Order: sequence, then structure tokens, then C-alpha cells
Amino acid sequence: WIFKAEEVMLAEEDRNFRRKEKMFRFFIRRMVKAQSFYWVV
Amino acid sequence: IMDNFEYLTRDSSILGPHHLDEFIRVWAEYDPAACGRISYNDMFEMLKHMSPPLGLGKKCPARVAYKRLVRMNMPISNEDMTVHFTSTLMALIRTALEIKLAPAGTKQHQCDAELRKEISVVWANLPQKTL
Amino acid sequence: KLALQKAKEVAEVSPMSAANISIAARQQNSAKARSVWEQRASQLRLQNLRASCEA
Amino acid sequence: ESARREVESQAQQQLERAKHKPVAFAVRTNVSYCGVLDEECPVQGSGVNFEAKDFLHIKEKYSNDWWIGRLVKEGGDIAFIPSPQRLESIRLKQEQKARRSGNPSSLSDIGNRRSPPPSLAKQKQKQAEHVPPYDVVPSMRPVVLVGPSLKGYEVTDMMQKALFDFLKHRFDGRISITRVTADLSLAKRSVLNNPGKRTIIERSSARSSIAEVQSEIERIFELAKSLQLVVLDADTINHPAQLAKTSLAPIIVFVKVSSPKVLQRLIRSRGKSQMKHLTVQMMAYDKLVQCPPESFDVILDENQLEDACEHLAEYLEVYWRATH
Repeated sequence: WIFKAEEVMLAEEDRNFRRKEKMFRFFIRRMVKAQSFYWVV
Repeated sequence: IMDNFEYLTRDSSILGPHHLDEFIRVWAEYDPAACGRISYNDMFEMLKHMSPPLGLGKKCPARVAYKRLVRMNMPISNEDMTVHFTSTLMALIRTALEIKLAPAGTKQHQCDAELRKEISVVWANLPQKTL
Repeated sequence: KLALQKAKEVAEVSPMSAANISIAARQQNSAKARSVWEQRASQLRLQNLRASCEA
Repeated sequence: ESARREVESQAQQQLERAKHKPVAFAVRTNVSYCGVLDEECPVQGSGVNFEAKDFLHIKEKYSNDWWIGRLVKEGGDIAFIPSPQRLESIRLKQEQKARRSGNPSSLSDIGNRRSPPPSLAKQKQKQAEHVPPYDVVPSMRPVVLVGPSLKGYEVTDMMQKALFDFLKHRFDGRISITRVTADLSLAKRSVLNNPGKRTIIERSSARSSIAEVQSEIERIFELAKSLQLVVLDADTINHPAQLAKTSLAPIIVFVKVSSPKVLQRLIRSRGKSQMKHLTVQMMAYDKLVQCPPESFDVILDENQLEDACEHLAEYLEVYWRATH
């Protein structure tokens, strides 16, 4: 739940460097936990 | 193994399947034959000679035994020349575990009805032993 | 418990959550195998707890 | 008599033509009175049997004694609601059926002290508080989220922002989100006629924070009269009783951790910044937990985000159908 809110308050904080590399991390974490990645591995 | 799991997890302090064997052994020596009914004064010495694991541990619990012989319904209503094993061992096994009559003191009929409905098909052999 | 509480908030209309939790409480009840080991363990737990409480 | 039947028919026709018109305003009650068993209603058989702790919505105009209203219940039809003066009169009627109501007791004392009723025997006295039978509340209930700990901190902010986001997205186009940056717990109605009416008085309360808080009260009312559901992002209220005696009468949503053991480690998951405020962050949890569940309107006592998310969605859908 907390992570969901962190990725919800980060899209509304950029919508209006060291920040651009963090939506990439969020997308990666959303990608390493999906069923597609699990089945592929 | 699972057919005998009740015996294999005994924790032998409230055992009932084995003390009945000792009860039968004690009764056989004092009894030459059934003959219907037996005397009264034998039961006191039988309780004294009964296995301490069930019936009396120390001198004080004997009072509890008296509390099981007195302060409730009496088999003295019929002839005093009557057996008591039908009413003594049953009472002791009822009071040793899952006692319910003492807290109430008046709901004996419900307990008797529960016993009857749980012995529904015994060909009416225990009805004469409940007394 | 949550389904029973569901009906409590909705006091402006007759709630159907009780019926939904009733029809979904007995269908899965037939899965209680309760093997001999589990029954014996429950009885032993009851006896040990009674002995500990009564000392 | 022809007059009663004629007025009955006229009221029925007015009800029929007013079935599809906008709602005017709403009233709040504090007495368990039934509007159907009273014979003074203009039309019999179309009353309201509403208990306390209830909202009524009045649309059209009838007279100084009765109004045309509707219940917040689903399927509740149009009924007739007593006026506040009519409720005062019927409250006086409630305590007159008893043997005595004033000072002269009936303890075997008849014909000795007649004791005509003075001004103390009427409603003129007992004016120390004198709570009106009716209260003015917003048409649509504002939604306030409380818990799981002190607001303005990371954990509570995220656990409420996720739900706020869910409300914005799922109910997009029908819900407006407003944030109350200033305080909101100073909403009083029986303090004075006008404390700090002007900013040039240079009074203690004229230059205080009471002015903007009092002016924020009817903003919620204006949002409610548009039929669009509104929430309150108040960063000061952390307990339902803090905002229960006011005129808002809002829906309070409880997001709570099942046990404080989980909450402590959840606070630990943020970083070293929150360890400084961990102490004060815990008594604000158990103080709010010790509040009776009946104070809150809804409870979110689970851990899953999606299932708790639906728990609010279905409740608000039921509310939406209730007032439509």
C-alpha cells in the first residue's frame, strides 16, 4: 500500500537528474513482480 | 498405529480403560457368584483397596468420595441388599472428568436424558444400571 | 466478521451482505477433514490447558 | 368535508409536479419523532417514520408548520417533515400528557396548592443551552479520513493519499477534492452573535485564526449544494470527537493497523527521519483505537489495498444510490 502511494505521489509531483532515474526504478520494480516476468524466468 | 492412538498418547493419570480391569479383578475375589445383588459393607473396603490413581490419593480426597456417596440421589430407596457397582463406577468415571451435576445440583434429568439418547440402542440394559 | 460489519454501515437500506456471507459459509465447511492426529492433538491441548489452569 | 379533500388533492398534485425538481437543503435531527402518526399533517398516509441520527432533504415550500422532504434511505418516498416550530410545539405536547410537568407535585396534594404555571413551566426558561431540534448540515456528507496515526507524517500521508487517488480516479467526474490547510476544529455556533465580524476591530479574535476557519465552514456547504460529493483533507483533526459537535456532521473513515506491532515496524520502514517522532506517533494510535467503534462511520480494518479499496467503493455507491 505504501509503495502504491509513493508511485502515486511521484507522478503528481513530476506532472506539476537524480529524479529521472527513479521512475525507472519504479517501472523496474513493477516489472520484476508481474506474472509475465515470473513465467519468463 | 492410528487404530491405537488413544492408548499410545495415554498420559496415564486419569486412565479409565485399565482401572476397570483392576475393578473387575477386585470384584471377582470378593464375589463367588453374581446372585443378583451383593452386600453394602464390602464397597468401603473395596474403595480402600481400590487403586489410588482413581478414587483417592491422600486422606483428604476421601471426603470428596463421601461427597460422591452422600449429598445426591440415594440407591437406598430399594432394598439395602443391593449391588452398587452399577452406580459407583459410573459415578466415579462421570465425576473424574467432565463433571456437570455439581455446578448445577438440579439438572440431573437433562444429564440422564443425554445419557439415554447416547445409549439409545443398548437393548435397555443400562436403564436398570443407571439407578 | 468483515462481511457482518458490512451490513452495519449501510443503515439506510436493507442489506444483502448477510445473505451473501451465509451462502458462502457452508459450501467450504465440508473441507474440515480433522484427522485422527489433529483430533488427538486438540484433546491433549484441552487437557493440558485444563490441568495448567486448575494446577 | 370538501375542503380537506381539496387540499389533499392539491398537495398530491404539487407532490407529483415536484417529484423531478432540485433539492433545496437538508436538516439534521436529534429527537426520535415520527411524521406519519401525527394527524395534523396535510396529507395522511405519506408521513416519515424517521429515528434520530438521521438526515432529511427538503425541496419545496409548504408552510410554517410542515415541509415536503425526503429520506436518505434507498427507496424512501416523498413525505412531510415537521417544521422546527412544529417540533417545539409537539415537544411541549410530549410532556403535557404526564400527570405533572411544573413545580406542583401530585404526591397526595390536590386542592391545596393550585400553583398556576409560571414562566418557568414554559419553554422560555431552560435557555442555558436550549439545543434546537433542527441543525443545518451540508447536503452531501463530507468524507474525512482519520488514522492510522498523526497526520502530516509520512505513513499516514501515504495511506491516505492512495485512497484519495482511488477516489479521484474511480469516481472521476462526480467528486471534488478540497484540502483544508487551516484548522477546522474551532467550528462553534453558540458562542456569540458575531465574534470578530470585521478585521479592523483589532480585537483578540478579529486578528486570530478564527475568522478564516469560520469562513471555511460554508465553503463545504457550497460544495455540498452542488450535489457533488466532497472530502476534507484536514491536517489537524486526528480523532472523530474533535469534529463531532460541529455543524459539519461528516462521514469519518477509519484506516487502522490491526496491531501496533505492525505499525511500529511500518514506521521503521521509512528511515531515520521518522525514528525521532516514533514516540509521539504511537500514543496517537492507541488513543484513537480506544475510541469506540460506533463513533466512526466506516472501518477499514484490513491490510490489502485492493479489497479495502472496494470496501469504500461499494459503500459510497450505496450512498450514491441512496440520494438519487
